Amino acid sequence: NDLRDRILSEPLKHADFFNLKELFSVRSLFDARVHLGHKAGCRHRFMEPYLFGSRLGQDIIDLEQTAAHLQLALNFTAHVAYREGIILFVSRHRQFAHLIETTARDCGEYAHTRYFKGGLLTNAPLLLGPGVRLPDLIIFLHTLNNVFEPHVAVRDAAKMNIPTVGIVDTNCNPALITYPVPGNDDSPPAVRLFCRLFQVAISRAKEKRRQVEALYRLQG
Amino acid sequence: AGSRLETVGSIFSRTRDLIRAGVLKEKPLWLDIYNAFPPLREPVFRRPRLRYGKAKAAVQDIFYHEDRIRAKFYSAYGSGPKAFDLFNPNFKSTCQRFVEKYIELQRLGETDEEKLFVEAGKALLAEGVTLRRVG
Amino acid sequence: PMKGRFPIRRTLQYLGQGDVVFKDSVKVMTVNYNTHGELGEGARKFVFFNIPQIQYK
Amino acid sequence: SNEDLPVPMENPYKEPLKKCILCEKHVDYKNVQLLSQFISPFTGCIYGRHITGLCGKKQKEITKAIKRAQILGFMPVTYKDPAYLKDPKVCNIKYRE
Amino acid sequence: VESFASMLRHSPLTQMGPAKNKLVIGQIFHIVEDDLYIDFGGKFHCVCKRPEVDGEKYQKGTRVRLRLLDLELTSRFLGATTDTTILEADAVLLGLQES
RNA sequence: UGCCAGCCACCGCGGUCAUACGAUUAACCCAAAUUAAUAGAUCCACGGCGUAAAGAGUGUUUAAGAAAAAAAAUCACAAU
Ligand SMILES: [Mg+2]
Ligand SMILES: [Mg+2]
Ligand SMILES: [Mg+2]
Ligand SMILES: [Mg+2]
Ligand SMILES: [Mg+2]
Ligand SMILES: [Mg+2]
Ligand SMILES: [Mg+2]
Ligand SMILES: [Mg+2]
Ligand SMILES: [Mg+2]
Ligand SMILES: [Mg+2]
Ligand SMILES: [Mg+2]
Ligand SMILES: [Zn+2]
Repeated sequence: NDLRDRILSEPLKHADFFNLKELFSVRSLFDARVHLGHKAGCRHRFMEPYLFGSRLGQDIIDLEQTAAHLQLALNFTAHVAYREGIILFVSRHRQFAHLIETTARDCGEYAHTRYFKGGLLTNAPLLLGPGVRLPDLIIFLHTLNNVFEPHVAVRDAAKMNIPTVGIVDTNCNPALITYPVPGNDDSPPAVRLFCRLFQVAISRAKEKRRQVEALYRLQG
Repeated sequence: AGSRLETVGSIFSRTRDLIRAGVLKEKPLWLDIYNAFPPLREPVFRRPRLRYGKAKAAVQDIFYHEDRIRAKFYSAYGSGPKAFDLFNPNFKSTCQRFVEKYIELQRLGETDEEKLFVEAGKALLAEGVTLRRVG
Repeated sequence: PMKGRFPIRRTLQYLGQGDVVFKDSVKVMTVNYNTHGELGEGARKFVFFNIPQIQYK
Repeated sequence: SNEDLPVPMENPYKEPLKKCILCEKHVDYKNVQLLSQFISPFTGCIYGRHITGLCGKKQKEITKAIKRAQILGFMPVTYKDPAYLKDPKVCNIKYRE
Repeated sequence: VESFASMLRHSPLTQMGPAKNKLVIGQIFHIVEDDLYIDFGGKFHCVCKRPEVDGEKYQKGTRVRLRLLDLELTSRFLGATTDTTILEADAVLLGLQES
């Protein structure tokens, strides 16, 4: 019991505990197309401070800010993954649905990429089962649904006291998301990048869990 | 139960002060991790108000003097015969060659446009690129 | 009072708090001030604030 | 001290503003040919902007000109003059399909 | 350390400037009967209609010669807050990756 | 008793089963007073003016006020 509180309160005192710093760089995100947005017509008003500049009408995200955020993002994702909790990947994007689902099953993590039944999080017990435990962490690969509105699960998770980590694009509304990462949700090498980054963050977290649990078992 | 008001404040606020009154007797996981690493801004609900009047954006459009040269390169010859690739990280087309020839002709002390243009054009006719010369 | 742009000076308190009292010799007072300049600035400020206190007392 | 920053420059790639077929030309009511081109052959009607495709100024001058050529007696009201039916075709009207 | 703006500056997309009537090289990642989905690499893919000229040659992994018209397709419409994107770009198929 | 006799400050109650009427019974609240009627005290707007009551059919000036710097450029052409 005491040493359980040990095993949990240990990783919080070292910012680098999973060493995710090495997973990517400014160059990494740059060859990943991340820095590209939609047109300055389509731009969101809350996407101004994360933006860098308008190059001939096409917006450009700031990849130094992106790096700074994404750091905290994977930091958090890993940190819930070690603490043994649920993670759900949401996207409405049909291009990448298969990629994300494959990412989820391979993390041993959950994905809803499909039509989102309205009361899923709001009304769990009737929809999912008589009593149920709910995802501790949601992760958005897009903040949109195919009609270009904010995806429900933003609002819903926000209502359900759940943190959220997602990739905002030039046209998304960030304000209700826990940890945003400014970036490109539209282009394929980008989503592949993000898929694998989150994936690895997870794998590392669960590994460290197995090993520090082995340590806990050897200590006695 | 909890607080389902999405607007009122950041989930941190709602949760922390909820616990604080003793209504919620179980601390969630994410609350402790969040205490450890607070994110840049607190995720508080904001209303997407449109702008009226003389209020405009804060964005700085992106331009360099290189582009002031590329403008004339395109103005004369058109897009480069090498086509383009956005696959290759370090790729540089005919236009880039022209830009750097013009730069190294600029440190030479020639203030005149036609000199820089046509002599970087012969500087390009040396390296093996074909400038179509469109009217 | 809402209307007025410094309504705190239409308060009864603000009138009795501002302190200058005049001698028994002083009877008429003229304030001659200017509209446009940065050199008449504090004077117009004197009009817009203190004349109230003076006059009340 | 980072010299790779952006320049507060005006747009170099700025295109030339497009021009009406008469842009910086001049119209008088003494050439009935020019005025004929902008008129409907069978009717004697005056084509709108969406056909001629001229700026506001040049359209209004074309029109004032058509009227002034008509009442003084330079140009016929009820039809295009036969001589000019075979002139060059500016307008976007296809009558015959 | 490379400053980000430094990376932006020399990147092959900036050297292009306006996408208008550009010569671009691209690659096909996906096929439907008549329709080739072509990534030239900018952000969005464009789309093409397979020609009568060597129809069977354009395939999965095939590279093609694009004439880029618009970087991305967008316009604003009556009484709208923001515009409407096609999630596509406009490009023409010239020939296939002539080598 | 049965839209009858009546009752109420406002809403309203009585048309055959009325907790509103007349009379019981229980209760409630004032108390050597208690109710009714009439006057007071109190009560608008430091609010407002598209659709609700409210921006005069228009312009200028007198009185009377208010004020940092910018505050004269042209018809895309149909004032009188
Ligand atoms: Mg009767
Ligand atoms: Mg009875
Ligand atoms: Mg009563
Ligand atoms: Mg009774
Ligand atoms: Mg009052
Ligand atoms: Mg109003
Ligand atoms: Mg009245
Ligand atoms: Mg009026
Ligand atoms: Mg009047
Ligand atoms: Mg009247
Ligand atoms: Mg004023
Ligand atoms: Zn014109």
